[PDB]
Amino acid sequence: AVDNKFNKEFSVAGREIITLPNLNDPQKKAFVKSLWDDPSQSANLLAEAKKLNDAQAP
Amino acid sequence: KFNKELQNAVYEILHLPNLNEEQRNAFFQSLKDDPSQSANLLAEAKKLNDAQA
Repeated sequence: AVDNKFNKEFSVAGREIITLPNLNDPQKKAFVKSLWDDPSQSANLLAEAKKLNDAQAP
Repeated sequence: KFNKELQNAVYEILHLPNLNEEQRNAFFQSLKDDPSQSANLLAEAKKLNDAQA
């Protein structure tokens, strides 16, 4: 049983999403829930959140 | 039955500024092992966060 340390990858990715200033509250919460459910996709999900954050810049 | 309490505790613990990543990892690992302690672990994380201001 390989343990990918996916929970620690969740905390690193979740911290990065919380610091994205242009996402709104439900957007951030949606990414966090997706990270928690499938932490194997932590890097893909952070990449999507950064794309969305950059697209919503003032 | 704790999907709201878990998601809330997870989201608030991520925001706590005074925690280190290892402490933050420990709470996440306990939440994944027993989500029924979401309120207790969140209260513990905030208390720990207040003591490390």
